[PDB]
Amino acid sequence: NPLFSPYKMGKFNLSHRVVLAPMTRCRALNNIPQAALGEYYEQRATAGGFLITEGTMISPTSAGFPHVPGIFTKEQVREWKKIVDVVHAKGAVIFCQLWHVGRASHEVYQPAGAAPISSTEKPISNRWRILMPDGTHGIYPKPRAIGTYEISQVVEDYRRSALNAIEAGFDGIEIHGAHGYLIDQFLKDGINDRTDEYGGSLANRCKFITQVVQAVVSAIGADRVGVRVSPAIDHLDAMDSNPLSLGLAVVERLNKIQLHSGSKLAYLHVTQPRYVAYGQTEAGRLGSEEEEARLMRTLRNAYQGTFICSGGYTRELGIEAVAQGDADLVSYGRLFISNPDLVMRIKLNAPLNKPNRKTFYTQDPVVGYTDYPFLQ
Amino acid sequence: NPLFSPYKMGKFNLSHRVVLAPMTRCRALNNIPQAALGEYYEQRATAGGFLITEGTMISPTSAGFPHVPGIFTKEQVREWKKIVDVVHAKGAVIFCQLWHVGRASHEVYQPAGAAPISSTEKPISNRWRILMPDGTHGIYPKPRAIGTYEISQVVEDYRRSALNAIEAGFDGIEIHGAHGYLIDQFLKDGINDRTDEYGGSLANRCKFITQVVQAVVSAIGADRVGVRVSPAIDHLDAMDSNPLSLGLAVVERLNKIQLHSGSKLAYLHVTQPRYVAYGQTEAGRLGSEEEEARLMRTLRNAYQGTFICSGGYTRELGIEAVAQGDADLVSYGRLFISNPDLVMRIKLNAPLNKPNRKTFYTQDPVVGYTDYPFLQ
Ligand SMILES: Cc1cc2nc3c(=O)[nH]c(=O)nc-3n(C[C@H](O)[C@H](O)[C@H](O)COP(=O)(O)O)c2cc1C
Ligand SMILES: Cc1cc2nc3c(=O)[nH]c(=O)nc-3n(C[C@H](O)[C@H](O)[C@H](O)COP(=O)(O)O)c2cc1C
Repeated sequence: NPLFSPYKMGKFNLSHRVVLAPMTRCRALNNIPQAALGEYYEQRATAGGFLITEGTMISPTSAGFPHVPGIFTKEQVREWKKIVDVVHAKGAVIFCQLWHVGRASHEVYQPAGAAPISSTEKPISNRWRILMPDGTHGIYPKPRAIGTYEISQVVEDYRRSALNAIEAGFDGIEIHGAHGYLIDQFLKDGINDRTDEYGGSLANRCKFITQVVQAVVSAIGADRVGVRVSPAIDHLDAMDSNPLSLGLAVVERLNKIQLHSGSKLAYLHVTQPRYVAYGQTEAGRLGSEEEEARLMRTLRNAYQGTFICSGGYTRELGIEAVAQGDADLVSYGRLFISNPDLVMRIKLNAPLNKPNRKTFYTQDPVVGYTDYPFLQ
Repeated sequence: NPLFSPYKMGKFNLSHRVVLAPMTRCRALNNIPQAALGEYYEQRATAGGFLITEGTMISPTSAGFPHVPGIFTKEQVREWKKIVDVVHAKGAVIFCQLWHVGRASHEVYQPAGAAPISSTEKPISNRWRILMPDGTHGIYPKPRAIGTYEISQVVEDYRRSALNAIEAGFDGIEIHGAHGYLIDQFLKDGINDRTDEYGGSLANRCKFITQVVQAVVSAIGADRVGVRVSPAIDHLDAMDSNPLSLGLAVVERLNKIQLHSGSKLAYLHVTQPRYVAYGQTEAGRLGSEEEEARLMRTLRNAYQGTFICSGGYTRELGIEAVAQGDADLVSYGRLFISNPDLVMRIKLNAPLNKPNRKTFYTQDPVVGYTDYPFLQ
């Protein structure tokens, strides 16, 4: 089983290739990590296994979901340390994902009633909604296109949060640069309509992620930094005219940060598009799944380092990704929600619990969170 | 179950509201309807049920898929008659969809390797592919822009094909005016860059569809003519700057044809964009379809007659569409591919077979065509 062949990720001797993908679950009441998160991550931790935490706030204004943890206050750092300790007790490696949602926010998640920040003034279109604290779905407001001088302040929020993650004992951080959130709002030319130095050419649109990555690398070292992107994705109106061109520009700048830093990053983490659009048309799907495979393998061959693939993976698709050399590590999300011992189950090819979508984002510290059964 | 309320479509007393949507399947080898088509439509026919055939060529220049049937020769009429006879023997109503692909073709599909015809010289871009006869995907080429006299010849091709369909025994015809094919290449201001009386204003862009519909109405009668459009679907680079305005402008012209002809069309058939809610993303399952639903309801409210909705419909969505008054009839494509007895399965709320996209457009007369199983 290729998934259980060991993998060296930097200084990390991983015993298997099954990774816990970062997943928002909204159990961090009032944005402070809770003991429930400890039991949750403890359940999924394995000897030599890699975990990535839920997206975590870098500033008071950076959230777009309820009860997501932060790591911008000293109190949050203190509570994360307790979670990290129990994961390390089980011998696992754990990175904290740093998450700014940008224009994907709401007045209820904005402490000063300010408009959410972004590259653009364009709002998320009406077919997307936000989760409200009462469980209802809300409308995304109009964001504010931030000026040049404001870029550095947000970059600084990543740096201070990265230092805070290290203070809490995390083995590293992951930059959430995917899925139409703040960093992806600069990357994608379907969102980024700016005319200043952060807009226009591929090089200009890549400046924000480059400056974010360089700041956290200069703060905690390249070996403790992973980066997540999704060049091709249908999420929150993030589309690009040439996803392949965009992906290789990001890879080329990441490769260059490694060259000048003299150390590789922890990894590149890329979401599988899993294109299913225009399925009701005559020609909309012709050659789509072939374009998608080419996208991923082209990025993988170009990136000089560890490659993690994510999105719609199953036990069979994960085996084949590693077997064909398509990725070094495979992260699982939904199956890891409902199977605390997904790693063991994948080893044994056991039956897999089915996830209950209804409790993905509810606030109960147990129900839908820690009461999915182990193998008996 | 509102889908099994009877519906009166003109003279036709339909016993239920589940419609077979028109679907290209490429089993009509060398453009001649085959016996396999008779078995396929017979499997799906029900007493009082309405069927619409796959897109059918109106001329040697109208195809952009391999082995699609024509109805522009007498040999084709004779073979279609056998299929119509077995469908009528089961008590179903059947219309033949008349299809010209315009610029969505390739030299391999054109007489003497000629360029495809269109409103414009602009090609479909390389984000779309054409299916080639050998099963690979090819590149759409530059079309030739036709002038006023040749437009009138294409209109006559529609008229002659409509007469041929009646000669074969069809209950009527459907004009394929959707999905970025020839008529939509005149409708959509993202495609139509003409400056003559067929380009520019909404009125000019609607001239071609009005001419086509008027010509067939005057040949066989409005009661035997249905019209299909998709103002909000941008398949094959067919975008309009104001889809709802374009949709209402088309509806206006159809209402006017009906008043001047003194009788209603069989129906207006509209395919709507349908956005798959991705489960792998943070907010994919929080989406809203309200905006697309309001577009469809506004077109239906504006049109004086029978409305067929299509695009991503399920059992539950079809029930809701009829129950809320949003449509009179609901057409199903992909689920009708894999469920020959889809009508009965929806009536009983039975499980549905999954369709296999790999055999949507292959040539076998059985495999992936007639060997999907009935309820047992
Ligand atoms: C409930 C849920 C929450 C998620 N939260 C995040 C997140 O906070 N940050 C992130 O980068 N991806 C997030 N994702 C995407 C996952 O990390 C992962 O890419 C996806 O679940 C993998 O596909 P799979 O569920 O088929 O395994 C989330 C996915 C789900 C289903
Ligand atoms: C394989 C396939 C072939 C199709 N061929 C045609 C066609 O020839 N003419 C047409 O107007 N629409 C065609 N369509 C679109 C369907 O008529 C219909 O609008 C769509 O399939 C409905 O969505 P559903 O599959 O979710 O039911 C086709 C769709 C598919 C999947």
